[PDB]
Amino acid sequence: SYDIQAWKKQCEELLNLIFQCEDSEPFRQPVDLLEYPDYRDIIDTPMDFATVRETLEAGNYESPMELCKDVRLIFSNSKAYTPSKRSRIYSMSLRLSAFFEEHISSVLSDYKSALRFHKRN
Ligand SMILES: COc1ccc(C)cc1NC(=O)N1CCN(C(=O)c2ccco2)CC1
Repeated sequence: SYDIQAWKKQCEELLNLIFQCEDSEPFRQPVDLLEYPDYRDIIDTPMDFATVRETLEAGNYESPMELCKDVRLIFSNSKAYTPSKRSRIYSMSLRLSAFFEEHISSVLSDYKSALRFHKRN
């Protein structure tokens, strides 16, 4: 299964499934500084799923590893900002992260396999 480009549509479909999850709603759009005015004191690099989708559609990811790094930043930002590991929004982040990791595993493996096949000779 050695298509070097297949990861892009596979990531588009996974982002579609994440946008259907009720657990994504806090992470769809960049955090609101008016409601969370200390947010940028704690978080150096904001990230959200609309930015990830736009970066993918613009043709500004070279690999699914780069996309996976930006999605993992959404989750590390939620863990760094939570005032409590028992909070609603952080709790939603941990369920969404498990879902994402379960689905992205084979996208990464297939891409890396396809690049090794390309370099086989
Ligand atoms: C309902 O969400 C929205 C609706 C509409 C907009 C425009 C933004 C948000 N996100 C938003 O306000 N967030 C709060 C701060 N975050 C955290 O990860 C976190 C951990 C513990 C408390 O917050 C990111 C998500």
